[PDB]
Amino acid sequence: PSKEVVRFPNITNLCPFGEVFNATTFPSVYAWERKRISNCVADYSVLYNSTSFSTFKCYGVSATKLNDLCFSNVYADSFVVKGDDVRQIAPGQTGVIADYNYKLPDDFTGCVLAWNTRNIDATQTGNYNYKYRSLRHGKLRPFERDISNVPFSPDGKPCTPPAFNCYWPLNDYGFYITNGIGYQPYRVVVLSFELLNAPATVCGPKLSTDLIKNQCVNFNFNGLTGTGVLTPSSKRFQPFQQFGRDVSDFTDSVRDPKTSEILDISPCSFGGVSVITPGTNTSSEVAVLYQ
Amino acid sequence: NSTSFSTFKCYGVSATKLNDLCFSNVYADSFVVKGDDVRQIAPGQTGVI
Amino acid sequence: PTKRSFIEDLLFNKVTLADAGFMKQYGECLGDINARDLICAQKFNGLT
Amino acid sequence: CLDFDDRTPPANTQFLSSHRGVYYPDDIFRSNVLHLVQDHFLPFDSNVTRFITFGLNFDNPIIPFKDGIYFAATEKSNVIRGWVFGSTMNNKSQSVIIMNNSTNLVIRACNFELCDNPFFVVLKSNNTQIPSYIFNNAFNCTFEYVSKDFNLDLGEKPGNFKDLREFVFRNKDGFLHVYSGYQPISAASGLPTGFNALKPIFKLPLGINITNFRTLLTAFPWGTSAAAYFVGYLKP
Amino acid sequence: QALNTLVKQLSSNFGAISSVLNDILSRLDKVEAEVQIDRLITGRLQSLQ
Ligand SMILES: *[C@@H]1O[C@H](CO)[C@@H](O[C@@H]2O[C@H](CO)[C@@H](O[C@@H]3O[C@H](CO)[C@@H](O)[C@H](O[C@H]4O[C@H](CO)[C@@H](O)[C@H](O)[C@@H]4O)[C@@H]3O)[C@H](O)[C@H]2NC(C)=O)[C@H](O)[C@H]1NC(C)=O
Ligand SMILES: *[C@@H]1O[C@H](CO)[C@@H](O[C@@H]2O[C@H](CO)[C@@H](O[C@@H]3O[C@H](CO)[C@@H](O)[C@H](O)[C@@H]3O)[C@H](O)[C@H]2NC(C)=O)[C@H](O)[C@H]1NC(C)=O
Ligand SMILES: *[C@@H]1O[C@H](CO)[C@@H](O[C@@H]2O[C@H](CO)[C@@H](O)[C@H](O)[C@H]2NC(C)=O)[C@H](O)[C@H]1NC(C)=O
Ligand SMILES: *[C@@H]1O[C@H](CO)[C@@H](O[C@@H]2O[C@H](CO)[C@@H](O)[C@H](O)[C@H]2NC(C)=O)[C@H](O)[C@H]1NC(C)=O
Ligand SMILES: *[C@@H]1O[C@H](CO)[C@@H](O[C@@H]2O[C@H](CO)[C@@H](O)[C@H](O)[C@H]2NC(C)=O)[C@H](O)[C@H]1NC(C)=O
Ligand SMILES: *[C@@H]1O[C@H](CO)[C@@H](O[C@@H]2O[C@H](CO)[C@@H](O)[C@H](O)[C@H]2NC(C)=O)[C@H](O)[C@H]1NC(C)=O
Ligand SMILES: CCCCC/C=C\C/C=C\CCCCCCCC(=O)O
Ligand SMILES: CCCCC/C=C\C/C=C\CCCCCCCC(=O)O
Ligand SMILES: *[C@@H]1O[C@H](CO)[C@@H](O)[C@H](O)[C@H]1NC(C)=O
Ligand SMILES: *[C@@H]1O[C@H](CO)[C@@H](O)[C@H](O)[C@H]1NC(C)=O
Ligand SMILES: *[C@@H]1O[C@H](CO)[C@@H](O)[C@H](O)[C@H]1NC(C)=O
Ligand SMILES: *[C@@H]1O[C@H](CO)[C@@H](O)[C@H](O)[C@H]1NC(C)=O
Repeated sequence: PSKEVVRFPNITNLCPFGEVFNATTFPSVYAWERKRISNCVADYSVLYNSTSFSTFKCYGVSATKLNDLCFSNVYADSFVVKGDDVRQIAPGQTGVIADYNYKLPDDFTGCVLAWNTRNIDATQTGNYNYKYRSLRHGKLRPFERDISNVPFSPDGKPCTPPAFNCYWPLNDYGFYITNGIGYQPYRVVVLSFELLNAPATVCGPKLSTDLIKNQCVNFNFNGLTGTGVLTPSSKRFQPFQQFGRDVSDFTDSVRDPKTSEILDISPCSFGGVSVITPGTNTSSEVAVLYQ
Repeated sequence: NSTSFSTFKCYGVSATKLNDLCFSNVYADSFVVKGDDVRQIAPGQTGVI
Repeated sequence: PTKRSFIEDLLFNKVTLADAGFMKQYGECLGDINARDLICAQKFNGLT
Repeated sequence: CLDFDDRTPPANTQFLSSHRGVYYPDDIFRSNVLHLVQDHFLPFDSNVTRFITFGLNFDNPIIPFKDGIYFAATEKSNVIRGWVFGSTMNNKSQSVIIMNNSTNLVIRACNFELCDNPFFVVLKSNNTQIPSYIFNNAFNCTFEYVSKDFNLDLGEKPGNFKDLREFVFRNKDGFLHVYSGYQPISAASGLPTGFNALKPIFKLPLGINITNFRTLLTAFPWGTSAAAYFVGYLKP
Repeated sequence: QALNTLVKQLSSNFGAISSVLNDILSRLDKVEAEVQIDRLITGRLQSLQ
């Protein structure tokens, strides 16, 4: 390989890092919200100056490769939990939060962030503005919500709250300043995305280059790396597909982010070569035969 | 409803499958340690505890 | 024209060989990709 | 606030599907290759429950939503104009409605006060749509989407069914995948025999335990025009 | 037929996340992707043998 053909879409707007991670109001766990993210230059370097994350651990992708990759269908959830309930936000966990409020899928391609907010979400008296469910029938399916407020009974019959075996399913988080690390507010933001499957409009700051054709080059198309020869194609791509595949799993056709135009990818090496030698003892000359 | 566990992590079984499985020969130990010595209770660790 | 007799030509005509041309150049496997020739797919993976 | 006093028993006629109802699995271009996939598909030659209007049968009932449904509607006139998806269909559980009211397309999801009898009134005198009532309040909201403007012909047609529009709905991981497809057809019965591939059209990010579904019908005033829609359940 | 089968056997996940490389190497770092690369190498070597 000789050159680089890094090519990224036409994104010129910084991602919203103040609307999220710096929202004035954050929802409760039992009623969380979702936001769609698109047309972003995802550079988390801007968060180095303002926010410090106590726990930043996530799955499906390497942390160091977040600057070169390109994600699609990015969504951000947000809620507030206590210190001891911040470990329940993870694939394959049990607890009040992970069963009746917010359950993560077993397979998960995304990133989870959380930081401590005591100076904002606590007072000398009780806060009592954040609620969570502790009584429910069954368990929630991954990425689902339940905002209904109806009296709960073990038998299941509808009943009035003063009756026996009849409680309200929502309790109040009591946040005080004079509390330990546990029972302290923790704002949690969960990001989920899919990469290298669908056309993307959001990823980090990688400077695109010009197109090099009919030459062994190291291309980078929306995070997809590799070495090959780019050639004009004739295939017609439907507006909902970006990559192509062969009878053996390998990308042969990639739509150009900029200048949509379908390009063919072929291996650089091709052919065969044999060496004919009279014998090392006799001479060191050889004859090469290319098939 | 009553107790909140700061650390609930364990081995040999999945947490989500604890409602369907049936265990035998169950024993419970109990002691009190400090904050820095709570990480030493795990298979393959070194320390005073 | 051929150096074979009539019977040998008939025998050679019956067998439908895969016709490995023994010279499949890079130009042939880089163009006309819509045909999806099996041989061009094998030589790309080091099978000759 | 509206209801129907005159009632007609549902037909609930069962028919067969001629190996139709497939959709594109993933967003990857593949040509000249036979691909084997394993997902929730409509079984070949399976029962389909048909509901028919214009025979004094304004059905609009609730249909269970188990592992997704295959909605194929044949109609020469726009009588079916959307659906409503919910768990209990009351104002105690969130429900998502999709209505094809003219000049846009509306998707909204909120704690809706269902009127127990969805309505869409248009008079045949001037072929003009007049306001109707599907719900009475909205309460808590969590989605919203308004599409671009278009006008669909409300003029009644005397001919047989002219177009077939089939959809596939599936709820997985909090996403409601919608696939759409359309093909011309000229017949008056059962479901046209043939083959058609459904393309992805929507992926709605709403977290709802979708278990019941109900269609939205259009009535020409008690009584309406001819329109039949088939419901087929998918299985792994 | 043997050569065609060997060609079409290149799209099998031998216990890895994906059957196509330059995808494992693009989403995972050096240490994590090595396991999947070794799995793919083992499977393809078995096919060749
Ligand atoms: C989304 O909505 C769905 C659909 O409504 C809902 O799933 C289940 O709905 C069904 C139908 O209402 C309920 O299943 C049964 O309901 C009755 C009333 O309680 C009873 O037959 C059963 O309850 C008893 O079951 C056992 C006795 O055999 C005992 O455990 C006990 O006595 C129970 O009372 C049975 O539940 C059902 O209530 C719900 N589901 C659950 C988990 O309760 C579902 O809740 C919603 N889905 C999600 C993912 O949130
Ligand atoms: C879903 O809708 C329900 C019903 O409207 C919401 O519950 C109601 O929320 C309001 C505030 O939006 C509450 O009013 C306030 O409540 C307390 C005193 O109870 C106090 O802060 C104020 O004086 C004010 O009255 C209201 O009480 C509450 N309940 C009812 C029965 O109306 C609920 O918040 C909504 N959920 C979401 C997630 O939006
Ligand atoms: C992304 O931006 C590039 C900037 O070059 C666009 O390429 C230009 O497109 C215009 C028409 O929009 C042409 O007149 C120019 O000749 C193009 N310039 C080059 C250097 O190719 C490209 O079209 C944009 N892509 C999208 C999808 O908006
Ligand atoms: C719908 O499927 C049901 C399955 O029960 C069919 O109803 C009966 O099926 C049994 C079992 O094969 C037959 O012995 C009966 O004769 C069926 N009843 C009738 C009235 O046909 C039903 O036929 C299917 N609907 C179709 C094929 O349209
Ligand atoms: C949910 O819907 C029910 C049923 O329509 C509403 O119940 C009504 O309550 C009002 C007083 O708030 C009564 O005057 C009506 O007669 C009731 N309607 C019926 C049909 O019984 C209930 O209020 C709704 N909940 C809301 C809007 O929060
Ligand atoms: C179809 O639904 C849309 C969305 O609700 C309606 O368009 C809105 O109409 C209201 C009337 O008060 C306006 O305030 C909004 O600005 C409109 N939204 C737009 C233009 O995006 C539309 O009127 C409905 N069609 C009918 C009732 O015939
Ligand atoms: C003392 C009886 C022991 C019985 C042993 C058999 C099963 C026990 C398994 C689990 C019990 C504790 C589960 C953890 C609860 C977590 C609650 C939270 O994280 O908030
Ligand atoms: C400065 C000399 C370094 C020598 C390096 C060679 C070996 C060192 C290995 C371990 C030293 C520290 C062990 C940790 C002690 C834990 C005590 C506790 O957890 O309570
Ligand atoms: C973030 O929030 C702080 C207060 O917590 C505010 O002072 C600051 O301006 C915000 N930064 C942004 C919006 O970039
Ligand atoms: C970074 O934070 C400092 C204060 O710590 C502030 O003066 C400076 O303007 C900030 N820079 C940016 C680029 O936000
Ligand atoms: C749960 O705890 C609440 C107080 O938080 C108490 O009123 C209630 O009785 C408890 N319920 C059970 C079943 O222990
Ligand atoms: C058509 O008839 C309707 C219903 O009476 C009326 O509202 C409308 O003004 C008439 N004219 C047009 C041009 O729609």
